[PDB]
Amino acid sequence: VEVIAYTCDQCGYEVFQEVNSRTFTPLSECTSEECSQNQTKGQLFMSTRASKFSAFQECKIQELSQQVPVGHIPRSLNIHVNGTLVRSLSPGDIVDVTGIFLPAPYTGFKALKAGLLTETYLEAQFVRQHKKKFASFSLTSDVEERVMELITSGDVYNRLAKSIAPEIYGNLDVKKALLLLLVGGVDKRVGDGMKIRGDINVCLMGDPGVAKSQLLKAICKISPRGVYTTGKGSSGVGLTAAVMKDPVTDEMILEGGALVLADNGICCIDEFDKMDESDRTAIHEVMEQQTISISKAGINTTLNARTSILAAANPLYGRYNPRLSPLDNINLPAALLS
Amino acid sequence: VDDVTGEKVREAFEQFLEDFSVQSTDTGEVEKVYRAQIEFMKIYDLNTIYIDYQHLSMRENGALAMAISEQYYRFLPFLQKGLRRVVRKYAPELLNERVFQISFFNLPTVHRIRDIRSEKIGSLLSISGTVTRTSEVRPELYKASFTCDMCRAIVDNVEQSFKYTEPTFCPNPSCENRAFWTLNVTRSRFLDWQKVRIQENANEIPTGSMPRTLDVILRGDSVERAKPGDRCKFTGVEIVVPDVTQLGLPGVKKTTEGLNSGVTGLRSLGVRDLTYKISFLACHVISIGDQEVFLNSLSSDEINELKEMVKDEHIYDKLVRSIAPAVFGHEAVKKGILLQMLGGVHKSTVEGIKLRGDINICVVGDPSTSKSQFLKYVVGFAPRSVYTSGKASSAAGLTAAVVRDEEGGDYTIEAGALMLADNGICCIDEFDKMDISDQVAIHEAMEQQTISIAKAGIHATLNARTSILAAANPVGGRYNRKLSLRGNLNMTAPIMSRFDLF
Amino acid sequence: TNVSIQECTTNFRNFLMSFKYKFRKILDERELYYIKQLNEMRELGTSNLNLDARNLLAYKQTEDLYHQLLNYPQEVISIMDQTIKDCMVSLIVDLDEIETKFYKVRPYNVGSCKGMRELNPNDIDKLINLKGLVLRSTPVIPDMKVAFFKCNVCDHTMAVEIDRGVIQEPARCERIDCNEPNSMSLIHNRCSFADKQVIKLQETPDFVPDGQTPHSISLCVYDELVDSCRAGDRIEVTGTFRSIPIRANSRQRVLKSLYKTYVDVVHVKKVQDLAKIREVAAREDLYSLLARSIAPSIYELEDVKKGILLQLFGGTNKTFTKGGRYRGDINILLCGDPSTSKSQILQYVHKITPRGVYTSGGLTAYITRDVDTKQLVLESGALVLSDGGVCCIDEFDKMSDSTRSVLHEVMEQQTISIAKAGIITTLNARSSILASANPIGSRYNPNLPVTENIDLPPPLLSRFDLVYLVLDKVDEKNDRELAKHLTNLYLVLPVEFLTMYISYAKEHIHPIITEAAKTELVRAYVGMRKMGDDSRSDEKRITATTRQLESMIRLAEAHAKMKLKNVVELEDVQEAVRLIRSAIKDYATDPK
Amino acid sequence: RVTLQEAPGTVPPGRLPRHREVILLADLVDVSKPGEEVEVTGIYKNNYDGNLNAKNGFPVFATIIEANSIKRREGNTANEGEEGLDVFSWTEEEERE
DNA sequence: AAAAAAAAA
Ligand SMILES: Nc1ncnc2c1ncn2[C@@H]1O[C@H](COP(=O)(O)OP(=O)(O)OP(=O)(O)O)[C@@H](O)[C@H]1O
Ligand SMILES: Nc1ncnc2c1ncn2[C@@H]1O[C@H](COP(=O)(O)OP(=O)(O)O)[C@@H](O)[C@H]1O
Ligand SMILES: Nc1ncnc2c1ncn2[C@@H]1O[C@H](COP(=O)(O)OP(=O)(O)O)[C@@H](O)[C@H]1O
Ligand SMILES: [Mg+2]
Ligand SMILES: [Zn+2]
Ligand SMILES: [Zn+2]
Ligand SMILES: [Zn+2]
Repeated sequence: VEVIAYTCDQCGYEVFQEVNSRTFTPLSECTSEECSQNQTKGQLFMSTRASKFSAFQECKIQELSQQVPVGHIPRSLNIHVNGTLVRSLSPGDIVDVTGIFLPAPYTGFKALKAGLLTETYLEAQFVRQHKKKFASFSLTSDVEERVMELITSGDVYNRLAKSIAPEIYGNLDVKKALLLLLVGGVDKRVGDGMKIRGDINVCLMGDPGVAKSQLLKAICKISPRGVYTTGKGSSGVGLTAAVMKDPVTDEMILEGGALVLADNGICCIDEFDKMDESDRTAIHEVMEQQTISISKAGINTTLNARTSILAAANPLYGRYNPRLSPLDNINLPAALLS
Repeated sequence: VDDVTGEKVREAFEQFLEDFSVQSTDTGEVEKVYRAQIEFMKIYDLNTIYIDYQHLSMRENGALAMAISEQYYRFLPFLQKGLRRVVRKYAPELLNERVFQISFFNLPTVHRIRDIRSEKIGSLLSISGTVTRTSEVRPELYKASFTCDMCRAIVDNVEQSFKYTEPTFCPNPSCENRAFWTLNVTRSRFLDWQKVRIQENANEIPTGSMPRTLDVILRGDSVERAKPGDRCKFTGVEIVVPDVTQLGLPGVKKTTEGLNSGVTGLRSLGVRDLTYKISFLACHVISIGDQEVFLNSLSSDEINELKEMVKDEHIYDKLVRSIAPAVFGHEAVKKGILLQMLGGVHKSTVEGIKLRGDINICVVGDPSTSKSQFLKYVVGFAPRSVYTSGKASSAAGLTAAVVRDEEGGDYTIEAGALMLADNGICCIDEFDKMDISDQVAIHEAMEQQTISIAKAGIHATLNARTSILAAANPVGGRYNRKLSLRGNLNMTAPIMSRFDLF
Repeated sequence: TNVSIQECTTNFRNFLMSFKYKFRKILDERELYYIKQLNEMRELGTSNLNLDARNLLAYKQTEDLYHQLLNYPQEVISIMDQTIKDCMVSLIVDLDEIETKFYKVRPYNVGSCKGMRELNPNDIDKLINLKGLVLRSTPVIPDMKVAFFKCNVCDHTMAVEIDRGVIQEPARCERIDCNEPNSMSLIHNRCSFADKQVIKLQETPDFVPDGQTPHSISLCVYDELVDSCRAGDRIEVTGTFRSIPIRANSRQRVLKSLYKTYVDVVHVKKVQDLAKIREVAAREDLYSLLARSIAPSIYELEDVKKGILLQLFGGTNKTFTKGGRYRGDINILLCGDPSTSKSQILQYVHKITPRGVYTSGGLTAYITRDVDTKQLVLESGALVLSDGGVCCIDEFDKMSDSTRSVLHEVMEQQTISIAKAGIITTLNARSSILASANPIGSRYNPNLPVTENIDLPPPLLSRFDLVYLVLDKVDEKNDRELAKHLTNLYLVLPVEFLTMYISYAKEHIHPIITEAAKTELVRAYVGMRKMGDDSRSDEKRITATTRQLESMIRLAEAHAKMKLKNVVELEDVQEAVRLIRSAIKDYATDPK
Repeated sequence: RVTLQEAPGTVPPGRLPRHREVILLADLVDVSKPGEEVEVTGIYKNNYDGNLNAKNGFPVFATIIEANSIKRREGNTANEGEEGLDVFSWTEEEERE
């Protein structure tokens, strides 16, 4: 609210009120002349149509890891935005906001303490989104001449494989496989509705000290949809969404069975033999674009998982052996391997 | 103001109470069923009366039956007055002044929980569901008596409501009730009160949605009549309960979204809003799921059939033939089961030593020779019997177990099948794959008829007076005639001595 | 405003009596709806009107009423309902059924569907359309409409109307004979109430392209809209927008500067055939076509398809008193290497069957602690939910150990009991089981018998009705045929007709066996008994068990259940014995 | 004051116990011990409570038991030979015998 | 939210 209006029950003018504080109090009696008479004429009521409103949104901003002095924990800062600038920023980007730094009373908490201590917040005025733009490959002349240059370049896939990770030496087959993975296989169904998935599921086997993790980091960085996960370490990454018990009201917003950006994503995992039974069962649920249908409280908001699987792991002995090779494999069930 | 409609319905009520005059059978010319009921209350000192809705239905058609059913709360005191009038007309000494209660039964239809709507508030109704929780039988204030402290006058018969209400005036002319009153506990009259919870059955509920829950309040003689887990049918009147917290009280004062139907503008509420919630009031509950004492239950068939069975000469020859007619063959198993079902005498020594008075029977055979049929038949015939598998999925297993909430002060025990089978027959199937804990608890539960436990600060000695019947399969599948019982079975020697027949 | 009161009513009445959808037909460029619908209401007795905006938009005078409806919903709807109340009497010229009923409209398709991600404050008190998924419902909330007071001193009652929820309490009884101010007391249970219900709604997942989280918008319904939606339902609604202040502290009169938003709706939408049956039922080769219709893409595997269809048909159930109930369910197990597409058949049967739950390797009832509300609720499991249907189990080998015994309880008795938290009760399941299993290792070696490879208890396997084995072995011809068939797919099927036919067979048809088939059954039992011994006294394995007898009787009865017959014939018993002995003939180990 | 549950040997199987509150006046302090099954003879009385009325929405009253005699009944279930609060107490004549 | 003790698998 910016200006709050009350209807006066046909008693002439409708009394208005203006409040700028975060706490608001209503009226009880009005200054209408017949209402100002020695007996009341109708109880004043708040009218939603006549009053004026304004969009409100609040966020917080974190310090960058570069600017934090050693041995310290990054701090936060609330920010308020009103007007047409609403919805001009999204979580997970680097920005530089310009605005007014204003105090906010601590009396909202209502503890009768902090006689002079008060909270502070910033009011947004102008923002530069900064960072980078994916642009959804929007067609433009410059990139048209760029793809003309690529066409004139002739055979391209070997060059692209050479250009991914020059830091790691050789290993052309894995780079070619990654390039073929980045495009995707046959998709968009067949006749009668039989399911076919265009994502390719490739697993990398090797001993420690081969820089398969480095190549995985490179492909994750270069792919906008790449995500890296691992066995535990963080709990809100598998079999659960990121909105669990998040809101201040503890509204318990939840989708049920879902993964991290499982739709058209590139899941990358190191130590694919490490994770517990829960994440392994999650992968067994995601096999072949299968939807995630794990329910806990009557929810069935299944996430349409269609993702490529990138798995890097080693045999638990950490080295290859001259004996039968399936004895090493991945120390994982053969159904997943097939 | 004289509510003549209430007076008229009360007059009709007492009329068909006094002169219903229905006939039951040919020999029953005139019964006067309610007069006989009043005679029963005379000779047994009862307080509740039972009225069939169908017997009420044909009296004045819908001019009386519907008039009572729809506005039940409106006309309840008039019916109470009529009942008191007729009782004190026919039995004044019965009044020695007492809370008479009326329970209507046999309603035409029953409603589901999902069909409960606000337009039926104050109307007689019948509902059904699964009871999942009860509460302690707490006394309830019904008619309070008060003393005006500064003048010690007596004001009584103060009807109560959903809050504890004090009087508002003092009849003494010199006094003007400026001070409040002191409740006279020994002069007030209390009544029983118990709150139960019900939910929709698995039959009605569609899809994977959550069941709908309702709260039912009992009163009077219908306490402890709905045990948890039982599917029951309730008959009563729809009511609504507000939030007493917003209401004035001597004491100190999904959900976060609000948007409740709040009402404000009263004197006592001040600036507070009043909300409401649907609750059900019940008055009738039913469930759909010494030799001289026996001789006292006298009837023509009771005398004739029992005398014929006693005076016969080939009862035993016939008796074993009447056990489990479905199964084919196995005469000795039938005789053994009959002998188990009769049971043995239980005696105690002069110094407190107990002697076991039960028969334990085991059945061994190769697969598919109709061994589970006897178990199922004895479960379906013997009262207080329980069917159980040898391997139990629950932590209780066979005897008992202790469960406690994580950082919770429960420290309670859960009852195993042997505990539930008290004074009955326990029918365990597939005896072979029991585990060590049960395998060593059983031969204490069998011979000594008790179970003792001491874990995590709680100790108890539970009663396990049971008659066990078990089945098993020989090791290797088929009984090898070359070897003996010990060679084929994998049971321990002490367990075999426990059993009485094989 | 004071404009729509006078002329809009007359204009819309004129276009009510003069509308024809030929105008909409011409606009489309590929009849009196209102009067015929009102006459249908008159002959039906209901009170309900549907009203599309596009047809309302097709007329030039009405589009002004369209825009005024957008701006002022409540007044337009009220005057429209009053107009229809008058129109009933204007058209009938029994006047008795009209004075009891009211009239309401259900406008829809006013505008394009908008999402929770774009809701400006400029759209307050305007009509919008929403699509979403229902998350949770609430019990009916009584709403105050009429107060009932009583002068306790003189026992005099009066009825007081309310408005906007706020009630003006009378400070004195109207009876001047007593005229006391403080003698007025409210009666809670003698008033009149309305049934309000709050619905929680979430946005459809199609509005979130970049892995963000969905948002939830509260909903409100009245009267006929109560309980019209349940959990997981996909609906579209039409209603106005609203805002409301927050009380914050209930002790004071302070109000927050932010208003909660909620939507009040008036509209919801979701997202003699027996003659045709007997025409099909008279066809001679209906069995083969019906068996092959279930799995259109699966190549060969005819016998397993026949068995699955027959078990979908199901046997009979009887509960004679002196002997007890007999099982009517059929349970089948599938085994083979993970190269058979055996999960596709599971999905096929799951979606074809009327009732059924598809799970994996918890399945039964357990007491749960309710999440949003701090209460205790009893919840039933997957097996209980499949009463009368087919319960589908996948990955049966990794079944743990605690749950398996539960199955050992649910097949032999078909009644599961629970004793926890003071609750002792028994629940009915009466469900059919169809499961799939995988051998241990990369392949199923034919030399080893079945028991070792599957790793299942011998009794649990023994108590199944049937068992099917699939062995994919490398040959030129079969591999060529599969390659051709799969490539052709890569480059005669009925409809839900199947479902209603199955229902009719289940509940109208109760066939019985005749005396003639008894001789054949006894002969078959003897025949499989005679094979079980040979010219040596080695006491060969007893392969002819009574489980085989129940298998053939149930299968023969289920065959007679198919084709809508009433008494069995020989063909049923030969089919049953051949079907069982085909599986038995493939049950042999490396010896013999 | 102490909390009194139901003895597991007399509760119906599979059900839940019931709790009451017992008040011990002078000369009865520390007579009872935790975990020990007892039998108390006392007086039944009722008193008003505010929160209890608030939660149930009906005029319900709390109940307590003030003890007047306590008899320990742990282990020795044989209680027919003689009467009294204790069976291990002797009179002067029994000492003489 | 995080540490530490107990019964059952
Ligand atoms: N062929 C290579 N070219 C360049 N650097 C390499 C190569 N192989 C390994 N490295 C070095 O290995 C390091 C990263 O490899 P890393 O040990 O993470 O591989 P990994 O096989 O995934 O092992 P682990 O599971 O133990 O982490 C880097 O320091 C990188 O320089
Ligand atoms: N009257 C009867 N005579 C012989 N056998 C029967 C009779 N009725 C049922 N049966 C068979 O006996 C079996 C009983 O199960 P059970 O004896 O426990 O064998 P299993 O241990 O294999 O379940 C049933 O499967 C049924 O086929
Ligand atoms: N005869 C066949 N016709 C069509 N598809 C087949 C056939 N055999 C195998 N497949 C394919 O191979 C896969 C086999 O997987 P499956 O064995 O069902 O996995 P699971 O281990 O879950 O049983 C199927 O997804 C199917 O697409
Ligand atoms: Mg690594
Ligand atoms: Zn006014
Ligand atoms: Zn006084
Ligand atoms: Zn009055």
